[PDB]
Amino acid sequence: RRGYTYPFGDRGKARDHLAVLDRTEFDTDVRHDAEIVERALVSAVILAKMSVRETLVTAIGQTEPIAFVHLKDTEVQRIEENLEGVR
Amino acid sequence: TQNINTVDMGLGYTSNTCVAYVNRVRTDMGVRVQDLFRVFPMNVYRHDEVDRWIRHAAGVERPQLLDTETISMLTFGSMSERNAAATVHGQKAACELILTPVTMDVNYFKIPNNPRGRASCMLAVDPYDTEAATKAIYDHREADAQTFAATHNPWASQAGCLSDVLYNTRHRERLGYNSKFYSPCAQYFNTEEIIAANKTLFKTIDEYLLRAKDCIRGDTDTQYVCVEGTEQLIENPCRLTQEALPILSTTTLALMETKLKGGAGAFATSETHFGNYVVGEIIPLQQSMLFNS
Amino acid sequence: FEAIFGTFCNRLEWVYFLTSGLAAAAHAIKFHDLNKLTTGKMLFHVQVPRVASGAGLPTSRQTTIMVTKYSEKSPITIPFELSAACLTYLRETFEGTILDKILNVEAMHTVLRALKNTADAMERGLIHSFLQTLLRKAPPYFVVQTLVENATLARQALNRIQRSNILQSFKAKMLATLFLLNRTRDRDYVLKFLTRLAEAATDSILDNPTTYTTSSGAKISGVMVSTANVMQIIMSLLSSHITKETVSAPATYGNFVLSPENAVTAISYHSILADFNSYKAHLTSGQPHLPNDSLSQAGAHSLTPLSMDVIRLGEKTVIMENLRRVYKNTDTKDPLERNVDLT
Amino acid sequence: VENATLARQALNRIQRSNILQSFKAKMLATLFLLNRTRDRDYVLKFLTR
Amino acid sequence: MENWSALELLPKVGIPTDFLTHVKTSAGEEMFEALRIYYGDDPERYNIH
Amino acid sequence: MENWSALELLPKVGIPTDFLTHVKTSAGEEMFEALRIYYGDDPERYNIH
Amino acid sequence: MAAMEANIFCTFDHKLSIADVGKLTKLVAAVVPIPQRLHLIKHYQLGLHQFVDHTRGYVRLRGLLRNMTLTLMRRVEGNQILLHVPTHGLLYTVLNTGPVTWEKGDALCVLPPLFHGPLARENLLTLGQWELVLPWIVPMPLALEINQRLLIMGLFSLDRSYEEVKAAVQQLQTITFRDATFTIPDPVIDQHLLIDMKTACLSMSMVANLASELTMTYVRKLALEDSSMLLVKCQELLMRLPARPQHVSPDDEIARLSALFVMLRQLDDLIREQVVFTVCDVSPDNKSATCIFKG
Amino acid sequence: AMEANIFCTFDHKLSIADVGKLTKLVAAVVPIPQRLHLIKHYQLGLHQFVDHTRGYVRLRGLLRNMTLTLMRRVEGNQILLHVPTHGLLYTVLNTGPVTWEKGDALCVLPPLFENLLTLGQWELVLPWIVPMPLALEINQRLLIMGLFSLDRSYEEVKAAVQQLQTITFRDATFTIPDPVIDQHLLIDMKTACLSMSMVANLASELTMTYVRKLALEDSSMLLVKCQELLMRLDRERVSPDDEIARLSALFVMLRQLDDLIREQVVFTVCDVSPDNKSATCIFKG
Amino acid sequence: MDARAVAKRPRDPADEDNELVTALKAKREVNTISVRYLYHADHQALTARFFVPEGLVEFEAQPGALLIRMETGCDSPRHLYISLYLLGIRASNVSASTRCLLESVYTASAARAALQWLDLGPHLLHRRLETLGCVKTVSLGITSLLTCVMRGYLYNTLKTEVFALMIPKDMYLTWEETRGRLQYVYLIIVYDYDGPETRPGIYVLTSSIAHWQTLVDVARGKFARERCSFVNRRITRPRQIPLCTGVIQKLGWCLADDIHTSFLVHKELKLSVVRLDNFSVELGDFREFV
Repeated sequence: RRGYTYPFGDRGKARDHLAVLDRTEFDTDVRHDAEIVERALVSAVILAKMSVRETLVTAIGQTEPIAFVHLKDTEVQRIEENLEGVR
Repeated sequence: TQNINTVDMGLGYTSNTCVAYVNRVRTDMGVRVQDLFRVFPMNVYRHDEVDRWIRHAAGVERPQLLDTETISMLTFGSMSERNAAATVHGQKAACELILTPVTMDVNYFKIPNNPRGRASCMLAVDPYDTEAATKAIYDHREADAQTFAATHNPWASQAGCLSDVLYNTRHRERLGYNSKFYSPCAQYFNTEEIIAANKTLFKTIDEYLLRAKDCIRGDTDTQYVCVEGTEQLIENPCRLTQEALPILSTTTLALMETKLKGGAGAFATSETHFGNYVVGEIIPLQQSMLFNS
Repeated sequence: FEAIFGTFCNRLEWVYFLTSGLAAAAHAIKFHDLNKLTTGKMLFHVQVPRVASGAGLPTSRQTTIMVTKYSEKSPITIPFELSAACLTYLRETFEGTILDKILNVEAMHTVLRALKNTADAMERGLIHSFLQTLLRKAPPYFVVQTLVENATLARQALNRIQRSNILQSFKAKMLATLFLLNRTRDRDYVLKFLTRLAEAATDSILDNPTTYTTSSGAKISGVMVSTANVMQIIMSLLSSHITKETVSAPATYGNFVLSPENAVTAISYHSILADFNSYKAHLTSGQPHLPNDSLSQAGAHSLTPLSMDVIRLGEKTVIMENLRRVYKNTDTKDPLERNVDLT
Repeated sequence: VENATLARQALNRIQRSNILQSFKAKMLATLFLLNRTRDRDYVLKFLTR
Repeated sequence: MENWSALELLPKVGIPTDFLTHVKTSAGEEMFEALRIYYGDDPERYNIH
Repeated sequence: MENWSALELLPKVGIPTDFLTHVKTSAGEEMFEALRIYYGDDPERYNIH
Repeated sequence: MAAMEANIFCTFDHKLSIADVGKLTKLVAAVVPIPQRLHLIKHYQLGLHQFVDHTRGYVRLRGLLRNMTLTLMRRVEGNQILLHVPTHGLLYTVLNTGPVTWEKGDALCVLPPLFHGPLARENLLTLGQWELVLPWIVPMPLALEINQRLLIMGLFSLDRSYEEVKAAVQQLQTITFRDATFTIPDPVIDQHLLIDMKTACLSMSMVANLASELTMTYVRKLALEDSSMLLVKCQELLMRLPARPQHVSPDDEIARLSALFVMLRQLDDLIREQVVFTVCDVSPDNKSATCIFKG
Repeated sequence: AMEANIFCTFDHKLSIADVGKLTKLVAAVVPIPQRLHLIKHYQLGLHQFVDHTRGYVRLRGLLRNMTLTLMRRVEGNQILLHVPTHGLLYTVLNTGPVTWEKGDALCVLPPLFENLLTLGQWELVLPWIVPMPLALEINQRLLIMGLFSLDRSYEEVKAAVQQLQTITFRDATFTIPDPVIDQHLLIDMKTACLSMSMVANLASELTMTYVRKLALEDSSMLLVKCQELLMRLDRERVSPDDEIARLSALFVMLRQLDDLIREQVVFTVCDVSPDNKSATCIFKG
Repeated sequence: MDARAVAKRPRDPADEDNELVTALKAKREVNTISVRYLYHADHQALTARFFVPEGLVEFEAQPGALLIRMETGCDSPRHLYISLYLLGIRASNVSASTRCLLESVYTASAARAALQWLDLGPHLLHRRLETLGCVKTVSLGITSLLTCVMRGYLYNTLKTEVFALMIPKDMYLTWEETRGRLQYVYLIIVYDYDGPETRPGIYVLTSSIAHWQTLVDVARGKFARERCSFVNRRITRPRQIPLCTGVIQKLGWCLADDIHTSFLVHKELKLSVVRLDNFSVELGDFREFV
């Protein structure tokens, strides 16, 4: 919904990534959820970076990595420690 | 404005027209087959990856059109593919391809014939008897004309077969159809038009003069149909006869080499090897046209 | 310095319907009141001889048919435009100075030149429209040849086998004569093709017996037209049968007008019978047949000579002319350059 | 000469291709005219044309 | 329907003419715009109003 | 259904007619058949065809 | 059958004196209303006096005058007056009836007359308990202020007590315009004005609801660091109680503000009269002007 | 036969090339301030009105008060202007950046952008002729960009302003100017924006009492639903002299916004040439 | 300038020569053209020419009808010229029989495309449409020619006969029982917001009222249900932005005695219409009321 409401400098790419984003209901299988959430998260991160107008890796095959944006170092340290505990 | 009023003081036909002298041909006569995706731009394969693979391998770009409303505009009619870079030869003669069984009697090609596999000239059937005309044109349980077998092309003759549902302009409208493209075999499958056309002989030729003709754009590399008024219509003996002409074609280079090597008059003679053959043009067009050029 | 030599204005050439050979194919009648009516009908009454049959066989009956012929309407239009400068200067003067005189001369000449060009274009459009209506009704060669060979072989509405044979002749002769001049040039074949093509048409219903006569010899019957290239080819080939000739043509349109007894019936019953007084006189006198039809009466009287080509097809004389002049530098494509396509 | 009557307008692509076809045909046919033939009627026709 | 009785009663102009095909075939094959055909003698011409 | 244009255009004879009732009532109460009651000036009488 | 007349003759039937036709001649080129159009009419139908009734509600008179047709006076002669209906877009001359001063380049409206000063000028053909009361032609700001004050007074009449209403009415009854002042006669509250109140309050609540967050917060944000007399007055009129904007959406915002634009237009049309005249240069004595008739 | 015309004399000398440059505008629209008979060239166009502090909406208001005229043939030392009269038809030159179609409605806007001939202290500028939907869209977008002027620092506002700034129409994709300069607002834009925001603000807290009082009586019964809508808006979030002053402020602020609320339907169009710069239309008041 | 010239009567196009006659008199030349009297010389009505596809021309083969321009955002023809009779197929203010008849008659290919374009977009009919006055000639074909008047008295070329304007019966509405000899006619569009679709109504209104405020007052009085529907949708469904429960456009002035009721026939199908003979067109733009 936020992607729908927001403006952009190049609307077509945002619409394409929203289209790959806006239908990702889980297929009730343990294996499939990880790959589909991986794809959805890639789309979400690229959409966020385009919204900020930060640079994005356009090199072929070298797809955008999963990362936070604009969060403080203390919070990301806490989140990474929590994920390490999850592991 | 000077409104003139004419009365035809001729009981019979008092005036005749004839095609005296022929100039160079605007079409390349080539095998440069036309894009079905352009004429049917709507359809896509269900699984998107399969569609991507087929469109990538085939050589046709994925169609995209503004919003939904453009599809109604396209169905109303729009010229929608780019002119080629260069044209030493004239217009890209559209070839339509109709699926056909392997076993078809090869002799079917060697004479002027209807490519649908079922002779359907409307000067033969009784006038204004739509039932008899429908029986002649579709009923494959009664002997055909000009070839008393039921049909020579099961996939092309029947009412529900491929070549009728694909080519017939009234049936084609049930599917994605850009009206601008002049499909070569449209006049051979408009069963509704053909059934409407079977008037009495004198009225038949009068309609042939008045309304049976069509038009082709002269400005464009491809067979776009025009709105009537800017360019004059095209005379079409094939529409009157409901037949088609054979053209010199061979399935091995050796026989074509003999046709080139032989003297005058070799174009009009057919000949067959074990598995290769030549079908000769019934009219000596390839010689006469180049004679004056 | 830069030198400008003599400036040239185009010496536009005039052309007329009557001066063209196509006028011989036509009968031209002028009628100032044409705008009001939209219906023109002619009627034909014919009784067909019946041969007395032999014994036993079914006998014929005294039989007639009555048929009518109708009118086709095809008005033509031409626009022409004037600017504000000509329109305001044509009706105004400013101090009477020399430059104002120049402007007045220019405006008057501009409007009159536009009128002259429009009149020439209207005449060209009239001949163009006549060719359109003539060609749109003419059937091709193979159908008329098939009909002329089958004249006796039908004496009724067509039966199935007869029309099957008609279709066979159609296909055979269509393959035979889809092109003529590019295929064969043996002069006998082309001359006999031309005479067959001429004999195929039935003669006109109403002769103007003192029009389009050769200067001394005989009466002209046919008119045929082609583009300049075909005409050059034919003139080169048939040079033995080609002659130059001066022919007499009607110098002006024929005048047809409403007599008052026509006008009263126009007001009362929305109809006019032409040559009304002749009809009433020959009706009350009790005589069946009239000397001339109204159309022939309307024909023009004066004659003027003009030069054109003519050839013989055997007791028939036909007129040659190529219409390249009427579209020499115009816009519309000449209708005689037709496109034909095959599958 | 032959294509004079077909287009007194902006010369379109297809007509241009026909012009080039006539170029290719006639250039080969009339390169060494008088060497190729001495037919009196043909040479007179060529000169008149 | 046209007033055929007017055609029959009124005087005529005598023109010799021949159709390309046989006359009965041209009427039967629908080449004319409108036709009225009778066999024998129709007395309708003698009734006027 | 009557050719009223003929009645307008054609010449006519002068008479001192005397309707029994006031004439507008006779037109209003359809004493006659086939009436026409146009007010003002109706230009339709001019379109002769 | 029928034809729409453009030249209208009015005939008197009272045995006029010389002073009556003299005062008629002074009225040449003025504007008069007529309820129906014919070639020849009686004087009783001409002028606004026929409509006055003991209630004398001003809103009733304004509404009635809105429906009427306007005409100009030309070629006054003995007991026969010619009135010419104006045709849209043509150039006409007019002599102003009321005392309101005109200016070039502005627009004019039609209103029923007002109480001005001693109320001296009623000499207009008073005869047989009938009189020629003419409408006023006034410039746009004065008419808009009159309509504004009537509607505001009507709104104030609600939710207030009798004496508060009396004080407010006695204040609003006055108007000042271009060095002149005028008083509104009989501005009594009536059901005609109640219809206007209902539609105006509906439109006002609609513009209140349609307003977006940014539009509402704009004035309060600008007061933070700007300062001017206009701003301080505007803030003083409003009640008294940085950050990133809560929501940004130009598409939804433009749709909302277009709807609010339509609603503001509807609210504004309540006070806008029909723009009858657009004016050109005026005689320096202010008596007569050249104008174009519109609407 | 002469007609009504306006004479204009160029006070500065005009070279032959300048006259040839001007003659290309045979039938363009030119506004004049007052309907004189012999006007001086300084009055033509909109150059004398342009200012460095005053903004676009002031030009719109002045153009509404302006008198529209049409051009006629330029000749020796004088140029002729024809003032139109309602319901006749005229020829106009489409100086605007938007092409026209048959049956389009047109209105005049102050300009936003070869160039036209200039003098030592003078330039000639003409207003735009635009179809009505695009005029509404451009006024809406420019006014809304006036609103965002205060928040410009944040990047969301910059992106939104850029998106609003671009306008698309039939084969037209030009960009309109940003109504802010040096992060400041031109004063007329400030007045218009403040007036709209105030008339929005005043209605929120004024309507409730009058609406709830009228709710007792409405037989059309939709005013009660209006009251309920206002109460739902409340859920989403005095001396009589102050009250009367507030009402007066509301209506005067609304009248201030009336400068932008209504559109003059100046022209309606008749078929256009492929020379599309030139078109014919009928003049409407 | 001189006193006699000022006092002289105005110029007389009534008997003075036309310009072409003046030129041909000047050179003493004669063309075959009947140059003397110019047709349409005295015409006051402003005429436009429009091209339309063959499908829409039905019910315009009879002279006299409202011609409406509708918008389509596609690159290919941006505007399509539609008739008021066809527009009724979309309105909810048409009886089932009349809508069925119009749906059967207009089943040509081009018409249904316009119907798709009318409701395939989010915007209401108000923003999509614009009026072009009255149409008065036919020239049939695959593409047909229409001629139309935008400020006019409605007449044939020679003015031999006045041309009426026909309105379908279901759309015709009157708000007074007695008619003054002059009354105006307006185009009315109203919207129903209670239904899922924004269902539009199409109306044509004759009234003796010329002033906008009172006309809008009466309109809001009669259309109270539709106004309540607008308010109901506004309160019920937030984040939706409805607008203008009804819109008005002024189109005509006519003399009330002229009005008649008549039937109209095409394709041997019969339609019921209301007819205004001595009609004239005056055009204003659309305007909104709430």
